[PDB]
Amino acid sequence: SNATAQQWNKDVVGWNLGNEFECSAPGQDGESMQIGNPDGSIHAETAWGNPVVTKKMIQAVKKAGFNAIRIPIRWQCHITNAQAMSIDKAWIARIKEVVGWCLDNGLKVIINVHHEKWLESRPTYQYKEENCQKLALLWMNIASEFANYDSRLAFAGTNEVHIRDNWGKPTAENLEVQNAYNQIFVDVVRATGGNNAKRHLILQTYVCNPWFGIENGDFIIPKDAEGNGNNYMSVEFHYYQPWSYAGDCTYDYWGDAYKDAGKIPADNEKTMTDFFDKAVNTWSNKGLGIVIGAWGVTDHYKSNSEKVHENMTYYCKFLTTEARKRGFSTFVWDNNHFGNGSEKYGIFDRFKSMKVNAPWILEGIF
Ligand SMILES: OC[C@H]1O[C@@H](O[C@H]2[C@H](O)[C@@H](O)[C@H](O[C@H]3[C@H](O)[C@@H](O)[C@H](O)O[C@@H]3CO)O[C@@H]2CO)[C@H](O)[C@@H](O)[C@@H]1O
Ligand SMILES: OC[C@H]1O[C@@H](O[C@H]2[C@H](O)[C@@H](O)[C@H](O[C@H]3[C@H](O)[C@@H](O)[C@H](O)O[C@@H]3CO)O[C@@H]2CO)[C@H](O)[C@@H](O)[C@@H]1O
Repeated sequence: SNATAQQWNKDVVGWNLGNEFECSAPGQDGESMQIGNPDGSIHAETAWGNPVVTKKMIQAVKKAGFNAIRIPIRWQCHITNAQAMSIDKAWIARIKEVVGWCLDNGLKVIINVHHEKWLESRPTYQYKEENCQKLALLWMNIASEFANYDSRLAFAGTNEVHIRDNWGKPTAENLEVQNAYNQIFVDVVRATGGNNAKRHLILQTYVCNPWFGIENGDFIIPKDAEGNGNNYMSVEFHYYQPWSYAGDCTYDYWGDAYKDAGKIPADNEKTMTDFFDKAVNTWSNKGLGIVIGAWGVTDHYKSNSEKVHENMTYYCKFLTTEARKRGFSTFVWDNNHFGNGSEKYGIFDRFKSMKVNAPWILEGIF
């Protein structure tokens, strides 16, 4: 009925329904900050080249072993009225259909506000008043539409807030605005009462980089509703680390265990568990949940695919299990892209009956 953040997160190893409901409107620039409802936008789940989601696809993520699905959702091209941030009824009905598929199959769900560029790209004093008013109206409508779902459904308020093409440390200005987003989100969802009084709410660090929130109280823990304390909130970050493995393909190998295979980044097993410990001390020990809302290693190999895919299996095992035994939930990124380079995070092929074209990832977890 009312699970706490830490209860909800416990043993949750999940999966992202990536590049589906967070696509920009058909034929629109993904960086665009425009709010409206272009014709055809109801079909935007195919705009980036992935299929219409079906029940069978959800069921295959279950059967693989996962127990939660995070659903990224863009809202800005589904707004019937930009002043009030009203949401296209058919878009809501479509989201509920997919959420219902997950819940009917014993999956926990995260729904969020993802690639919402009028919010993510303008964390500045100039746009604060407008972004805050619009975030409130948007979440007022989302929270009210999903008020009657039980606690298996959590809300994450935003995704990666940052100035465009800028992945560095926020300014004081950027931090002030983005922390204000998290507070507004909490206030608005709690003010709809009902099952939202104690629904698991997920808050983000700046650009979902843990290092931009873990120091100096950079990340501000919001004031929740009276008596809730911190027990019904989590801190979310994304953990594509070290970015040299996993991200930009500088190294093909990771860990002291695989030093004999090739060259490895300085960040090893210890730098990871050190960090996880530091997130326990900063946040968990205060009663907050910890959600790793995105992680993964992009499929990339110079020479010896076997040896690289084995090290990837060990990376996936080490990350999931070390997170799990500290009470974190994990959600692996999947964009349904396969190959050898950047942004090759596909696990299942969504065009071929959900066939597992990356068994080495699924060997790492599970
Ligand atoms: O190929 C189809 C479209 O791809 C777009 O890039 C997306 C990537 O495919 C997707 O893997 C990436 O996922 C992000 C995720 O959204 C973010 O929250 C997380 O923290 O990191 C992941 C890895 O970067 O999202 C991007 C969208 O920004 C192209 O931008 C698009 O042109 C193309 O049609
Ligand atoms: O939308 C794709 C864009 O991706 C950019 O790469 C950034 C990643 O999206 C982001 O996840 C990563 O965050 C790293 C951080 O850089 C690193 O210091 C730390 O160790 O881990 C963080 C999370 O794992 O940052 C990179 C950029 O530094 C591309 O740079 C961009 O071209 C592309 O459009």
